[PDB]
Amino acid sequence: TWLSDFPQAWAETGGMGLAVRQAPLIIPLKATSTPVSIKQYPMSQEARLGIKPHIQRLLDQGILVPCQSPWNTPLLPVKDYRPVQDLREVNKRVEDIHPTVPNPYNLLSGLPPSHQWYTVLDLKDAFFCLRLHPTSQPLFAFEWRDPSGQLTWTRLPQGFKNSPTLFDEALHRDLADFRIQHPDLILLQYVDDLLLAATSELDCQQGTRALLQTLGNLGYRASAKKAQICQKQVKYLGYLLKEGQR
DNA sequence: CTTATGGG
DNA sequence: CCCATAAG
Repeated sequence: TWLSDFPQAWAETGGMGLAVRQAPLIIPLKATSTPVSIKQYPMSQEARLGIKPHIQRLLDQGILVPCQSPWNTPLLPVKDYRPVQDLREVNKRVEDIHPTVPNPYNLLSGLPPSHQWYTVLDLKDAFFCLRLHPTSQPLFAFEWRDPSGQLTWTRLPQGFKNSPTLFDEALHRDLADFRIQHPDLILLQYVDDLLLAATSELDCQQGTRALLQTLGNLGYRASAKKAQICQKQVKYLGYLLKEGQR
């Protein structure tokens, strides 16, 4: 199977990712920023029990760690429960970066009619593959209690305004060589959503093999369940790609 | 939860 | 102004 041939590349069989070639990210603050500590709105037991197993998994994974920080932002008390951190006051204090992720419309414009064999992959827990420098970790702290202390992220967090752009730029750096090694393939990147396009089913199969091997080696993980491999018809970024249309 | 937005 | 809505 595509599964069995590339155990390392799939989130299902390769374990949590970690982009080993990428330096831990340092997040520069605006020139006048100082830490803000927003109190945690009391959370119901129902919400707390719902959130708890997720927090424990992240701690087990090393993705969350205990800390003491002058920064604090709230977790949503009503967030099936998944914890959602309100990072808006942190976002306001972080220096802006240029938005380099192309809009899907423009991204798709670089897909030639010559290449009508497609593979679509989405990377699982993409942001969590990027390490955060210890100096930047305290920025993202929140409170956690089991009826008290803070935890923070050791990886690029959800809800942080620059995560999509920083991830897209990091993956571009990591996939630069693949592009050079396969000049006859088309590779479109939209943060964690990838489209590989080839001239033939054969080229697409071989290209897809190489891309999975490369992604796996670099520490990224693709969803095997959602993968669309070597089809002439795929769903990518809300479009149906068919017969060179869309 | 809080808050930014804008139709009505 | 009010609010439904969306989003962190």
